[PDB]
Amino acid sequence: RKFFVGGNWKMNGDKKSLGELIHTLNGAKLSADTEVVCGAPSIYLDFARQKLDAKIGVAAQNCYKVPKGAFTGEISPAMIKDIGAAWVILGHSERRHVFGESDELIGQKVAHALAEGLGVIACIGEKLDEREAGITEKVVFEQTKAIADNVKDWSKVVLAYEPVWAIGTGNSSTPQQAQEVHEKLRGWLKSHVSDAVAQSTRIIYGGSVTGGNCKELASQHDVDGFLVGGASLKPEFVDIINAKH
Amino acid sequence: RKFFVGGNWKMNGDKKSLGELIHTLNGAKLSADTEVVCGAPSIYLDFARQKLDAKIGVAAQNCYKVPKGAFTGEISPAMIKDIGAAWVILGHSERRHVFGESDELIGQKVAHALAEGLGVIACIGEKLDEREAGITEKVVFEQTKAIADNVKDWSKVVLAYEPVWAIGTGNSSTPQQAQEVHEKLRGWLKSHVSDAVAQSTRIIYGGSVTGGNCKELASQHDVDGFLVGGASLKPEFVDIINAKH
Repeated sequence: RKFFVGGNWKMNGDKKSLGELIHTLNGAKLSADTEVVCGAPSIYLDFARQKLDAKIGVAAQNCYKVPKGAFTGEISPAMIKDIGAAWVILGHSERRHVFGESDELIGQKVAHALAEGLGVIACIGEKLDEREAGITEKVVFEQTKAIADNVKDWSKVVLAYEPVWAIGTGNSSTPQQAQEVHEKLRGWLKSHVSDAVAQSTRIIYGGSVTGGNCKELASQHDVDGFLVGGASLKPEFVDIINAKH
Repeated sequence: RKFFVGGNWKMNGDKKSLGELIHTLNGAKLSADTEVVCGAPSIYLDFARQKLDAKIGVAAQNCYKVPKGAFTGEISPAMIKDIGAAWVILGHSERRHVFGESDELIGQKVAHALAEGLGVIACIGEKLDEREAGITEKVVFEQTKAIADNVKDWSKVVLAYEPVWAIGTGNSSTPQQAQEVHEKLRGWLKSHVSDAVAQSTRIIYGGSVTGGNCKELASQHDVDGFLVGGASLKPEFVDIINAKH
């Protein structure tokens, strides 16, 4: 399983600052066997794919579930590929919990994105109240199933476990905490899809990943890399790409 | 009051087909006294502004309510300006009724967009069940109020009345239905803002505007132009821009 690091830029940047960000990435010393993907704001996807080195992938931060139609403000996979990008992040915590995106809708987006030839970083995660009541597993299993029912081919899917309480808070999951969820998620894929899919599917951690904490998380058996928010806008994104070196 | 025609491309097009659409519009004989604005998908906003002639405006189809932050999938007015565009469509029917955007959220977006220096096309409109229950006035007044509460300066605001039952359905408002509402909306601006704002604010109609029905809609005293969806993608958008001549 190849180590995978996505950078979710979220709603940040302009052409100048993202140009500097990209320029630094392009000239940085990166471990050759990290698969790197940068999720840019939709308004800069075209710019980002033109400027970023071709061996670094580009992800839309969201999309809708048909190629075209009367959905003011939405973009489709067809548009994302037209721009040269090959990934989309779906089901991100902010889409679910600020913008009310349901499991059903996310599963539809996953099915469509994959049929259109995109790769998907599919995000799941529990809220603090769910963790404390002891349902972490039931919650991420329910979310993963709603994704898995819409995945016919896992080659181009990466699951992203991000506890909601870890996103942007400075409170990352402990290495042990992430490992136990990733292990359970991989056991879920083994039981519900196949053994081949469990052993080949990347499950990446996200939630306040930094240069200072990435090494210990990445040495965990079932953590396959990271989805990185805040630190993806910083030079230390490079150290996270190189978390195993 | 200057006649105003916006075209909302919605989730349609790629670089090739929009490049063709833009080329035709650029070359078309357009009435010089029509203010024209095209609402491009976010992924193509930069491309659209490069390609469209400067006398045609470019609108984002939606935006968020702060300049930056942890809002995966969103774009800000600062990003819209960075790309050279000066408008945004807010509170569109699809945002409200497909994507659950509330009056309070649209209001905060309106305040922020205007403070950042954008123009806003603020959309309102009742649903079929609301019209059929005799409640049209109450719904559009409530919607208009939530916009007005967040507008200090109306110079760069256009109000767009688009009853939801007319959007995309082929079932336009009649000239008389539309006039009855526009007239009430203008009277609302008169009583709750000022006479000056009532006589100077464009209130445009939208909902299945076509080449064949636009002239009779535009000659109504209080219809000041159009927000055009599906016909914005066709040659007849030219005829709608020329509705007064």
